[PDB]
Formats: sequence, structure tokens, C-alpha cells
Amino acid sequence: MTEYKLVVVGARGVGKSALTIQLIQNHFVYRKQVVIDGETCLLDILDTAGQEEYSAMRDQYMRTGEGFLCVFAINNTKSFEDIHHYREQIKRVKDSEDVPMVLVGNKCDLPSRTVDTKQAQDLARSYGIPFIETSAKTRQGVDDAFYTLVREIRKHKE
Amino acid sequence: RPVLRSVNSREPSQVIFCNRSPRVVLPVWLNFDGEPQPYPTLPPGTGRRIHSYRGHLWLFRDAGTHDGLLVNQTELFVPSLNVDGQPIFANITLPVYTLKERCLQVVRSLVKPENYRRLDIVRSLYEDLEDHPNVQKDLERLTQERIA
Amino acid sequence: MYVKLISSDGHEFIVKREHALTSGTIKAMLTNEVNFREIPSHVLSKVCMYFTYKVRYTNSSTEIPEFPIAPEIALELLMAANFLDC
Amino acid sequence: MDVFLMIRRHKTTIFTDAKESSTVFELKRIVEGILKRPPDEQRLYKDDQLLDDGKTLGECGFTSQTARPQAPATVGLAFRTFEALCIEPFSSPPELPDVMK
Ligand SMILES: Nc1nc2c(ncn2[C@@H]2O[C@H](COP(=O)(O)OP(=O)(O)CP(=O)(O)O)[C@@H](O)[C@H]2O)c(=O)[nH]1
Ligand SMILES: [Mg+2]
Repeated sequence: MTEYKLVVVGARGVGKSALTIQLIQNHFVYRKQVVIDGETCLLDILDTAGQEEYSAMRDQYMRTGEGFLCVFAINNTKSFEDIHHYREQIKRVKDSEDVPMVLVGNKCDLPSRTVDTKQAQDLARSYGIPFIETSAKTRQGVDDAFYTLVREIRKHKE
Repeated sequence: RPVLRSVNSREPSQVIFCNRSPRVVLPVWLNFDGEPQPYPTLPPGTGRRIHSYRGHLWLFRDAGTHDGLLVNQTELFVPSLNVDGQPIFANITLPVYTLKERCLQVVRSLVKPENYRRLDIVRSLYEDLEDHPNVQKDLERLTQERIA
Repeated sequence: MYVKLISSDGHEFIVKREHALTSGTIKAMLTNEVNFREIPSHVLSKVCMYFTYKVRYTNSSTEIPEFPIAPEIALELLMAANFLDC
Repeated sequence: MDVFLMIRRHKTTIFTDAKESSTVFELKRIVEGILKRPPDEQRLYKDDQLLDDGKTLGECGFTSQTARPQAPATVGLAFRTFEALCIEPFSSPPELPDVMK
């Protein structure tokens, strides 16, 4: 049985922990044995934290992850602009340029959308990674989001 | 504070790393205290768009041997601020090594460090061989050399 | 302007004076003729190949190729380079 | 495109450059300024084939990728009746040390 170490990163307040809680407990106020494409595998979701710390100890913890979920809230334009900074820090620690990655637009159950889905789709095509719109409250796209990253780690590892 | 160190300008400037050397380039960034930090390597003939900041220092070495490399026909690279968004280019090349230093690289790449003193060369070349290049000894030279 | 460089086995190499001045040892010696009693012909020719390589590629501003050194020549070439200061 | 050559005869070897579009007769004129011998008493060869005074060095087999500065090509020279092309060979390096294998 192959294990997958996934990491959820993003701006402060985008829903990193909420997505992880709902993915595991089906609850909205970390390991899960999942069958993806007929393959039994375990999802080891790492701490989401979010505090800014540029130490070698933090780099060592993030370097262990194989796939990264870059999250932004569709109602917060700043969380979308920060996606570039989060993606570059991921490439720096992983020592690679094509890291298994999936862009995630969280909080799509909200009526104050300030980021067009086409803007994220255009950004996703530029980075060569898939994009998925999710909602931790409604569990919309939450399973589609994490599974899609799992498909990227396998395709990356071939 | 060390003279050779980066400034916390926090102003981003897009840089293009171009490796036109037959070596695997190790981009080394001097932090805000003069301590070198390694970064992802560039295979030969490869180019990568880099996110950096104004006033930050960069140097380039061979990823495996830590030989010296040239950026823009110079050893140190400082990007300015992007003029109207135009990114700044960093063209990594091989330096025209001295025939002595070039021979040292070839001998080091063929003999284990334990068997250096087993070669039919003069006793001085043993010390020259085991004086492997590093960033620390070079940083001391570029520090004292930048005085005006 | 050329100079003559004679090896230990009697091979005379005619290189441009600017190219020969690349080494400090030859610069101190020069007249128009220099002899090396301890440098064989196959090693002195390679040094002249470095001379032509160094003068041509010092002014290049985009990319430089690697200077090839065979394993069978490296040790002899290293001692000659150390003696020539180049 | 520049070509880099080793004009060799007996125990003499000249390190010089030229243009791939330059003439063999022009190269003989370069040997004239170095060894003080006219082109009428010179015969330039590529290996064992005589080079005509009208063809270009490229048309003889000396291109930019065959005559790099770090690996120049070899041109034979014979002086005057002409003599047989004789190029004395360079020395040989010793047996590669057991350590470098
Ligand atoms: N409506 C809605 N609210 C959400 C969603 N995801 C998270 N939230 C809300 O956003 C807030 C932050 O959620 P949380 O998961 O803690 O965010 P985070 O990115 O982990 C914040 P930090 O980085 O500081 O730990 C909470 O008030 C939570 O209820 C979502 O999909 N929909
Ligand atoms: Mg959290």
C-alpha cells in the first residue's frame, strides 16, 4: 500500500484546516485510507499552520510533502495574488520546477466572489497544474480536489 | 554587518537564470547576514524564470565540484528593479580558467581525495589539489577586493 | 609577431607573441626564442592550444566552451602549467 | 567563422588562425612571413592530400567545427625539386596511473 504525503498551503484564512477537517471527518465547524482509481492508498495530510517562518526546520518539514494544495478564497483577491509566492517557495524547497500541484479556489459557497473562475483557470493553464473550485462548508469539490492532487503525484512519478 | 549581504528591500524583481555552461550550476544566494544559501540547480543549457528582490546578492558554482562560475562576465550578480516590468537577465558562463586550475579540476574529477598524494607530481601540487574550491574562501576575496 | 618555443625533444612551436605572454614564466624570460629542458613536445603543444583557447575566449561575452584535457595528459600538463604560471 | 590550424613540418609547428573563406595560397603567404620561404617553394597538405592554391581552407576540409581553438587541425608543409611530406611525431604520455582508473 502506497502512502501519499499531501500539504495544504495558502494565505491566512483561506480554509486550509477547514478543507482538511471536512475531507477526514465530513464536518465543518490526519490520515484517511482511500480508494482512488482502484488503488488503495493512504493520505497523510500535514499540518496547515500558515504562520510565516523561513527557517531550515520549516523547510525540512515542507520538503517532505510530495503534493501541495495551493489554496485561495474566491472572495479574497489578496489570497489569489499570493499564489505565486506560495508556488515559488514550494519549488525552492522541493528543488524542482514541476512539483505535483493543484490550484484550489475555496469558499465558493459565498456570495461575495471577487475572483473570476476564468482568472484562476487562466492561471492554472500557465502553471500546468489543474484547478478545482471547492467549498468546505458544503463539501463541494473537496473530494475532487485532494484526489486530483493524488493523480498528479502518480503522473509525476510515472 | 558583513559588506557582502543582501538588503531586505522587499521589492520583487523577476530574474531569468540562464545556464550556458557545460556544468550543473548551483545558484547560491547570500542572505541578509552574508550567509550563503543553496537553491535549486540548473542543468546545462536550461533556463528558469526566478522570483527575486532588489539588492539581493547571487553567485553561481558547480553543483558537484563548487568550481567558480561567471555571471554576466562577473562573479557577483545584483539585479536592479524591473524597469517597466522588463525582467533582468543573468547569463551564467564558464570563466576562462587558468591552465593550472583547469588541470586541478580534471585531476580532482579522476582521483579520490585519499589517493591524491599517490601521484607522481611535486609535493606542492598535493596541497593545490586538496585545496578544493568553496564559497567561503572566495567570499573572503570578493569582500576585500570590493574596497574603494 | 611570433615567438619560438622549443620542447625537450626538439620540437619548436611558433606561436604569436601575445598568445605566449599568457603565461607569466614566458613573459619574464622574454628575446624571441625560449627552450624548456623538462617539457616534452606533446605537453608543450597542448599548452599552446590553451594559449589559442585563452586569447580567443577571453573576449567572448555569451558562453564559453570547456577546455578538454585527456586523462593521459592531465598529470604532465598540470606540472607544466604550474611551472609556466598560466 | 575562424579556423585554427597547426602548420607542421618535421619538428616545427606553427599555431595560427585564418578564415574558412581564406585561400590556401593566402595561408602559404602567412608561412612566408613566419619561416621566410616563398609560396613557390611551399606545398600545403591536409594529411596526405595536396592542397590546391586556389581552393579555400573549407573546401579542403577545414571548417569551424573541425578546427576549434582548443583542438586545431593539422596542415602538412613541404619545402623545395620538392621534398616528401615528413611530420615528425610528438612525444607520448606515460602509462595512465592505476589511481586514475
Ligand atoms: N463559508 C465558508 N467558510 C469557510 C470555508 N473554509 C473556511 N471557512 C471559514 O474561514 C475561516 C478560516 O478557516 P480555517 O480553515 O481555519 O482557515 P486557515 O487557512 O486554516 C487559517 P490559518 O492559516 O490562520 O490557520 C473560518 O471562520 C471558517 O469557518 C468554506 O469553504 N466556506
Ligand atoms: Mg489552519
